[PDB]
Amino acid sequence: DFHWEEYLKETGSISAPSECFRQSQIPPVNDFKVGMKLEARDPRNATSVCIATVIGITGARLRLRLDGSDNRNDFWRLVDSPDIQPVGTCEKEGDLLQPPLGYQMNTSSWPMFLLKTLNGSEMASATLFKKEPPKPPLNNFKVGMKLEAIDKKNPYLICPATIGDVKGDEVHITFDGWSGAFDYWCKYDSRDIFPAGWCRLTGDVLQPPGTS
Repeated sequence: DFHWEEYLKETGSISAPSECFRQSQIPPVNDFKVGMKLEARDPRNATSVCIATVIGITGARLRLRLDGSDNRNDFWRLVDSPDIQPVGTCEKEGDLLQPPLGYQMNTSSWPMFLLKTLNGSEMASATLFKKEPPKPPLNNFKVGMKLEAIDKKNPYLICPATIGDVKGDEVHITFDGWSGAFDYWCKYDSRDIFPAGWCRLTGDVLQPPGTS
């Protein structure tokens, strides 16, 4: 099994301090249940908020699917992500819920599909949406530091990664044991990167380093 304390000694490296990340020192608890409804910004259309159903639970993350669309574009969001909110938030903020990109019906049917889908469903209580963590004021990451990062090619996977480079407010995430094809640059305050030990603390799944 994988253990950071041992891996760090094996690779002769150190893990990035938790203060470097925009993640809560004490991870948020996940009280959501599969089947619950909520609002989520369309991963394929940021300007649109759609109705989403919880398909799965993993650690402090939710596997979501936009109601009215197929099951081939599911995405993962932390319970304290600003991209998810309780039903009713969109309108309360003066916006209008949008059909998902990939909606299987005619746009005009959206109004009734909405009531239908939300009818007799369990709306995730606001109590389930945890407080957003504070943003570290500066990028404190240093090249070589290790962490846990989401493989954006396979979002369900969180893997051992290293800060390959630092440029201003950006960091170059590289995946231990895998080809550069999975690497990516992101803002230091990205919600897709976590301090070593995050998966263990949240009950999520941390992939072992690549065997290639």
